[PDB]
Formats: sequence, structure tokens, C-alpha cells
Amino acid sequence: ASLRDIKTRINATKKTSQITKAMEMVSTSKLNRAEQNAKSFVPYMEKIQEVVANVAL
Amino acid sequence: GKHVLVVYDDLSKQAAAYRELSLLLRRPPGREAYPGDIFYLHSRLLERAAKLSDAKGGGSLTALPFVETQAGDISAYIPTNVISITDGQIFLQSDLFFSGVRPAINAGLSVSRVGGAAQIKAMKK
Amino acid sequence: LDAKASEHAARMTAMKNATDNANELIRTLTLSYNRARQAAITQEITEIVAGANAL
Repeated sequence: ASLRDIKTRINATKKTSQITKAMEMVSTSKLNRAEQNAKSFVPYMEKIQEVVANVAL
Repeated sequence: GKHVLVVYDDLSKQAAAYRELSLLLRRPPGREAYPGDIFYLHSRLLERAAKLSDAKGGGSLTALPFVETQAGDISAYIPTNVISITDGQIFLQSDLFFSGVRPAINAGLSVSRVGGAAQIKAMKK
Repeated sequence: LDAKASEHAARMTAMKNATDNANELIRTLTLSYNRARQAAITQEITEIVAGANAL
């Protein structure tokens, strides 16, 4: 292939790589934010769990 | 006073023939074995197309030179020489040609310095 | 909540390995470009040498 075509392919792949890296960072931030809610929710679940396991049966 | 349109089918083949003649006459070669006056030849040819003033009759001559490239290389000697002379260029690409987009004008790269003036008001709008 | 966090982890690892693949392809293509250009350089040197010699 020609150098002209190789340059275009390389530039496009750079641009896609930049998009993917940025979206990896955004997903990482959202994961680190969601973990807090995931760990916080547990007390409420466990309260209802123990009470229902005791009374419902 | 008439209006004329001239189409040159292959300035690249013209340049190849001129290079053959120059090499056979043993003149010093430049890049890609072309002679030093290869740009002078094409500029002298193309500059004769003009729009005459109303004192000279008002006639005109417009030109559509052609250049054939290889593997899409537009940095070659003859393509650059012809590009630097003309007012605008139209780029055709096989990528667009086979994807169904024919005629294959690449409007992103094509340029026309005489745009606007070469259009009616509705077309501009 | 668990499923949302799983979605985050999946997208993160997908973007990571996509970036890795893209950089691998870039390495290959750029190195290919660089092996190619030396042939043009030697061709133009050969042409200059031949033009000088033939006179």
C-alpha cells in the first residue's frame, strides 16, 4: 500500500484509540462512584432479611 | 468574442513524452529524470486560458487539464506542479467510486478559488 | 446495583483491551510505513547517482 494510505489508517486508529481510552476513564470513574452505593446499601437489606427470616415463616 | 472550453486529456502523458525527448537529447535530469523546464512548459500552456476584458471583445477560454496519479500519491512532481498552477482542483477517489458514490468528487479536499462568482444567486443561497 | 457495577467493570475492561489492540495495530502499521520509506530513499539516491554517472 502507499504511504498516503498508511498515514490515513494510522491517524484514524490513533483517533479511535483516544476515544476508547477516554471512555475507559469515564467507565472507571462511574465504577468507583457505583461501588460506594453498592457497599452502602447492605444495612437496609440485612435488616429486612433478618426480620423477615424471623417472622414470615 | 466567442467562449471556448478546452480539455487536455493527459498532461502526465505529455510530460512523459517531453521527458523522453529531453533524455534522448541528453539534457541534465532533475527529480524523477524530468527536465528543469517541465513546470515552465505546463505553466506556459495553462496561462493562455483567460477571460478577456470588454475592450478586447469579452471572449473567454476555460481549461480542464487532467492528471493521472498512481496509488493516490498527490505529492509527486507533476501533480504538485499542476496543482500549484490551477485555480482549483477536483479529486476523484476509487474508495467513493466503489462504495456507490459516483461521481466520486471528494468535496472535502476539492477546492475552487473562483467559487461564488461562478454561481448564480439561487445556487449560492 | 450489582448489575450496574458489573456493567461498569465490563465496559472498563472492554475499553482497556480495545486500546491495547489498537496500539498493537498502530505499532505494526507505523513500523511497516518505516520499512517501506527506506526503499523510496534508496531509489531516489540510485536515480541521482545514475543521472550523475551517465553524463
